Amino acid sequence: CPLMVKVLDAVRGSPAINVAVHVFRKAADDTWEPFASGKTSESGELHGLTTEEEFVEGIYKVEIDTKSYWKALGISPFHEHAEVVFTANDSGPRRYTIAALLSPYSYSTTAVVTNP
Amino acid sequence: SKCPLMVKVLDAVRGSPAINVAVHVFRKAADDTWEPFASGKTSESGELHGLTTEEEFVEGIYKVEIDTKSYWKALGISPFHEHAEVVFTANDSGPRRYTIAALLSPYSYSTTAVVTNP
Amino acid sequence: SKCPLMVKVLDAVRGSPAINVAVHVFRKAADDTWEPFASGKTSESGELHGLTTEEEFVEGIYKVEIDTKSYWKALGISPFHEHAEVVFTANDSGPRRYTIAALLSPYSYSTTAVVTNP
Amino acid sequence: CPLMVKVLDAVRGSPAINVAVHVFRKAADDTWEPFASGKTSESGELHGLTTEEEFVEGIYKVEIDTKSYWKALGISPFHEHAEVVFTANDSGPRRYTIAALLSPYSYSTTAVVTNP
Ligand SMILES: O=C(O)Cc1cc(I)c(Oc2cc(I)c(O)c(I)c2)c(I)c1
Ligand SMILES: O=C(O)Cc1cc(I)c(Oc2cc(I)c(O)c(I)c2)c(I)c1
Repeated sequence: CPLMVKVLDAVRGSPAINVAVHVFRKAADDTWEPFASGKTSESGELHGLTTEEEFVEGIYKVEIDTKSYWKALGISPFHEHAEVVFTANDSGPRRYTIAALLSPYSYSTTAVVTNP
Repeated sequence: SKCPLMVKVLDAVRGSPAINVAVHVFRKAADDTWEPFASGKTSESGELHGLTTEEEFVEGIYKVEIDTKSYWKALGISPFHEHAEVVFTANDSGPRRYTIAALLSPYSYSTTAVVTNP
Repeated sequence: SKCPLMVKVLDAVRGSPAINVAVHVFRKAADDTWEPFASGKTSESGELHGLTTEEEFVEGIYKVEIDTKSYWKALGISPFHEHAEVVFTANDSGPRRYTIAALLSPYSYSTTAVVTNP
Repeated sequence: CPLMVKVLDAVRGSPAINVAVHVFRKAADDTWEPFASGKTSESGELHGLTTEEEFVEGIYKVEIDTKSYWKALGISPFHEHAEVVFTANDSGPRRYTIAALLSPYSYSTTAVVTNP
C-alpha cells in the first residue's frame, strides 16, 4: 500500500469513521482526473486505494469530505472539505501516509513519507 | 478594520510570521469554476488585509490558496505540499469578520477560522 | 506594545477566540520549583496582555499554564486535558517579543510561539 | 496495551525516532511520582509502558522530551518539552493513545480514547 489516509476527530477523541475520501491526479491537459476513492473504516484508516504499478509520478489531490462528516453529527462546520495537494514519486517510488486531525473550525494535516 | 476577510500565516520552523507569501482568493462561479477574486502577499507581520470590502463580499463559496511551496524553496527547504487551500462558505447569517489562519511546516500545515462579528 | 510576553487562545469548535480563560505564568526558581510570576484571564479577543514588563522578564525558564478544563466544562463539554502547559526558555540573545498561541479542542490542543523583535 | 504514544516530525515528514518519554502519576501528597518511561521506536511509537493492572485511576502526566530530539538534529527549539496532563480511568478502564506532531516552534497533541 503506497497511499494511505488516517483521519481523527479532535472533538470526540476518536478515529473519524466513514469519512469519504476522493483522490485525483493532474492530467496532461492540466485538469483533475478521478484516481480513486473510499471511506475510512472503524479505525479511521483508508487503505487499498491503489497499487505501486498504477501510482505513477504526478501531482495528486486528496480530498477529505469533512463537511458531510460533521453534519451527520449535528454540527455545522466551516470548511467544505480538506484538500491535500502534492507531487508524488518524482524521485522514485515512495509510500505516503496522509494524516488529518479534524475539528469544526479547524484541521491540520501532515504527511509521512517512507522509502520502501 | 471593516475588512470582511483577513489572512494570517505563520512559520512553525522559525517561529515567526510567514512573510511575502503569495495568497490568491477565488469564488465559485455558476458554471462550477473558480474565478479570481483577490490576491496579495503577506506583510512583515504575516498578515494580508484589504482583500475585499463588505459590498463585494457576498454569500458564496470561496477558496483561499496559499503558495507555501515557493515560501519553503526560498528558504532552501524541500516542502511536501504544492500549496495550502481553504475552501469555505461565507454566510451573512453567521458573524461578519473572517480571519483565516495557517501555521506552516515543510510536511504539515494547520488552518483555523476565526469568525467574530463586531 | 512593549509587552514582552503575550498570550492568545482560540476555540476550534466554535471558531472564535477563547474568552475568560484563566492563564497562570510561572518561572523556574533556583531550588528547582515553580514560583508564581503573573496571571490573568483572556479578554473578548482571546488575548492576554500586560503580564509583565521588560525589566521583570529576565532570562530563565517559564511555564505558561492554561486552564482549558474549566473552559470546556463551562460549555457543557467533557475535555480530556487537565490543562495545557507551555514550558520554554527566554533568552535575550534571541528576539524580544514572545507570543504564545494555543488552539483548543476537547481532545486536542496545539500551540505555537511567535518570536519577533521590533 | 492501555497507554501508547505516537510522535511525528513535521519538518522531515517521518516518525520521530528515539524520543524520550517519561510518564508520571499524581501521588496522594499531590506530587509527581515516576510511573514509566521509554523511547519511541523506528515507527515513532512507544508501547509496553504499563499494564491494565497497574494503570489505575489517577491524574497522569506524559512528558515528551522534544528539546533533546531537535538539538540532536542541529536545531535550537523553543520548548523545553511537551506535556500532556489528563485524568485516566475515572469511569472504568480505557485505552489511551497520545499522539504528538512536532515542529521546532510548535507542537500539537491529540488523544484517542477507546473502550475495551
Ligand atoms: O496550530 C498550531 O499548532 C498552533 C496555532 C495556534 C493558533 I491561536 C493559530 O492561529 C492564530 C490566529 C491568530 I488571529 C494569530 O494572531 C495567531 I499569533 C495564531 C495557529 I494558524 C496555529
Ligand atoms: O495534530 C495534533 O493535534 C495531534 C496529532 C498527532 C498525530 I502523530 C497525528 O497523526 C497521526 C498519524 C498516525 I499513522 C496515527 O496512527 C495517529 I493515532 C495520529 C494527528 I492526525 C494529530
